[PDB]
Amino acid sequence: PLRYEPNNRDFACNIIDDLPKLIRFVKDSKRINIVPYTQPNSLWRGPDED
Amino acid sequence: SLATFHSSFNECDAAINSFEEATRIARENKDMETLNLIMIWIINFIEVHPEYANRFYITVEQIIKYLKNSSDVEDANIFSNAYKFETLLSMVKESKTAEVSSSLLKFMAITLQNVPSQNFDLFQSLVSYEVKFWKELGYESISDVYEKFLSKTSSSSLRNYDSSIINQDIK
Repeated sequence: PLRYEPNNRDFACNIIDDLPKLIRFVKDSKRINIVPYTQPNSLWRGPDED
Repeated sequence: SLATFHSSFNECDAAINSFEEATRIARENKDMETLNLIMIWIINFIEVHPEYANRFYITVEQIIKYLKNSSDVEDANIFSNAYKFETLLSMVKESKTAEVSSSLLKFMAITLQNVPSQNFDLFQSLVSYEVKFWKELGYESISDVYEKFLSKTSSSSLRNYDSSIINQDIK
């Protein structure tokens, strides 16, 4: 686990978070549907609800 | 058109008087479709001359709230016009980058979804905003790609005719 505490000397702001998250195109039998993008390995790496 | 012509010669104040009686005439015709045209001209004028925002009888934010929920049909280009004004205002109001990115996102998605070649005016405006937006963030690499799409000497209506020459000279 990384602990990246906010430091004044760190001005390295992040912009990827400000940019809206990407999505995915998956088409089922009925039609083409739109789902939020998840990384291929994100299912076992995603932030646990627990 | 006469209002545009005055704004073309930087008359500005005379153009203001010209525009007010256009509002009254629109009401007597009692036709809804022309009100969209008169409203869209407002901010286009104020986009060129932001110093005149207080003088209009309607604040800019009122229009955006109005045109966002104007309808769901028979608009086509209005929503494309609507969001770009919000993006410009959001940038000037120095709002958080998350909102500005989202607002530009809306206008980008709606403009490109329809034909962009035919709506040459808005497509150029998208490029100008995006180039400006990313330049403010400091990523010239992104700006470099988009600037190649910016048209030179094209300029726009209701803003003089030698403005392109002046703009080129400043650089």
